[PDB]
Amino acid sequence: SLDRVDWPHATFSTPVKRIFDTQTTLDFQSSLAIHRIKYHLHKYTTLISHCSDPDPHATASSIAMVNGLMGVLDKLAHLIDETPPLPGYGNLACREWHHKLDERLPQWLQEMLPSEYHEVVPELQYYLGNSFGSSTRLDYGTGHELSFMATVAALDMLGMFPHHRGADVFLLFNKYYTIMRRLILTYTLEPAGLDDHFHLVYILGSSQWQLLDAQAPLQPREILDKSLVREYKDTNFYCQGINFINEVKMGPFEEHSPILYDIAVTVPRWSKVCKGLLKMYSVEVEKKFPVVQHFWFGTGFFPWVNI
Repeated sequence: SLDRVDWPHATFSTPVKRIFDTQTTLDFQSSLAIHRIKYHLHKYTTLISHCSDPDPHATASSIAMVNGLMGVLDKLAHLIDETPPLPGYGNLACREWHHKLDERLPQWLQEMLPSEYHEVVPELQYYLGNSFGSSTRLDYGTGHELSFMATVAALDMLGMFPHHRGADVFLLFNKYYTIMRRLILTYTLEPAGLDDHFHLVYILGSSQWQLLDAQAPLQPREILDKSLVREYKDTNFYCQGINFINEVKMGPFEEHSPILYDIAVTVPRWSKVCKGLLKMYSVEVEKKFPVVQHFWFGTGFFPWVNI
């Protein structure tokens, strides 16, 4: 099935590398793995379009395992000011951060999950542990972001998010993007293009407003305005991503983000931005060898099998 792991016929084991060449990039195109990723990408995008207006002060969901996952993310957050910038390209305190992360994270995910599900930790630990960038190269891109979506897809396949709402994906991904921005700045990470680091923010941000399109607080062309974008950054992912680019990049916008600029200037409806960016996702991340290279496969969540 695409939406559930067949519990408990299923077996979980340490994720392993599979994509290494061209033929293997297309084997991927017809694997249970890619179809599970795609199913969840579409589910989250759809769920979040019902949430044009999340509460920016919300701390909690009434879904237990969203709270659970927030906590593990909170624990990783405080891990940073225990691992302060060395000087220096990516900074090297990051290696230490990742090492502290890799040490404590299986413990954390055991605390987070009920007893029944503990065998799942080797696979979840890999997926969550690869969401925050590369230890050796010290960079962050769309493959790490994918692996944070892989993480939540995997909890979802275990039936941990029943009646998952748009507001629960905003909350989860919102905590996640606040940590990422925090990292990038603190440990000066390198770009691993639409955006130097991200691709889902914009699928999700444009989907938040795709159902209201004409009465959206902002139209696509309005994103070129720096201060309108400030006012909506807490409540809309698209603004949040563009507002980060404004703060970390110093050319005029057309110069440093030509692809986002060419979309703002040319796509008049949010439902169109979303679907365009979705199709780009298949090509610029799912069919891109330098990205999907480092997505590893286990036997339970995202298996290397046909059909």
